[PDB]
Amino acid sequence: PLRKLAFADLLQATNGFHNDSLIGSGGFGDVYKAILKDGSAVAIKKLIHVSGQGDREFMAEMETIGKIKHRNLVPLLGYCKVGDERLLVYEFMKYGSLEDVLHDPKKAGVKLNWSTRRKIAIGSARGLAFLHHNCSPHIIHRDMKSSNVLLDENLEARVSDFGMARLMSAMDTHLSVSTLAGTPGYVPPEYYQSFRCSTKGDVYSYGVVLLELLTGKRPTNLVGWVKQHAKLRISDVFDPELMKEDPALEIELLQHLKVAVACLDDRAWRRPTMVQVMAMFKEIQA
Ligand SMILES: Nc1ncnc2c1ncn2[C@@H]1O[C@H](COP(=O)(O)OP(=O)(O)OP(=O)(O)O)[C@@H](O)[C@H]1O
Repeated sequence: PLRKLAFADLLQATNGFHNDSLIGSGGFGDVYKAILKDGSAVAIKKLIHVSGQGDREFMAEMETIGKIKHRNLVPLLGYCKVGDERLLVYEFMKYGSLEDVLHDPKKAGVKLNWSTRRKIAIGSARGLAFLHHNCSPHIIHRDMKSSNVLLDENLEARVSDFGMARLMSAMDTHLSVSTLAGTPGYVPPEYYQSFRCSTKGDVYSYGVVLLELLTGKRPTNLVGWVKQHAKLRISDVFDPELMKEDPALEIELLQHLKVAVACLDDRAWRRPTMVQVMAMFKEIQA
């Protein structure tokens, strides 16, 4: 069960929030790696801007990822809400974010061959499909991107960062919101025109991620550049390290590219659902 963690425990597990335990900061707050007094390896997120943008994000995760468990979603282990302080505690994912691995620090890190990236794309997709289909009310993530796909010890994908997620009734096609949420290079185009979000928006953003697995490049655009070279020579867009592995899987890559293109359609009604995406990934291996 989700644990209510005392603020002092988190203070001491991070050595008084010392810089040496900091592994990320900006916008939302801070993220620290720590070992809890019971031995648990965890990531502890310290939210800033409480009683406003910070407290809304806190409740967003509590009402979504804090209420569900799934093999392809980051497990939220605990929380701490003491006055002005807002903290959330997650199981520590060994290999960090997909963005860090994909754009390796000093060109060094874990090498991801196609078999592993394909596993990452299927796991990521199953995570979102659970949010869109199996959860009632459905969950719209609203900020899917490669920094929000974490990789555990087995290089399995686990979707993270529900600070902007929202609940939508199953008897609704969209959710009208107050603000525009998302990251440059991942926003669905219809989010710029309407204060509305949907599972088809998550599908768009998932498409960008699958493109990062296929091309190896950052979204900042990348979506349009692939769409332009898709009508020319689609052999000049995939990650060069994937073609070194085997040029015989270029046919398999193109089929995954078609899945990505369908997710990235400017029309939300034409995008697949994540359940269709999963089924499509399965037909490629059959
Ligand atoms: N459970 C976890 N296990 C291991 N590392 C984590 C975990 N959660 C977060 N991190 C690391 O902390 C950093 C911040 O994570 P978070 O998702 O809160 O930032 P973000 O909003 O995605 O940042 P940005 O999108 O600006 O890169 C990430 O780079 C990630 O690698």
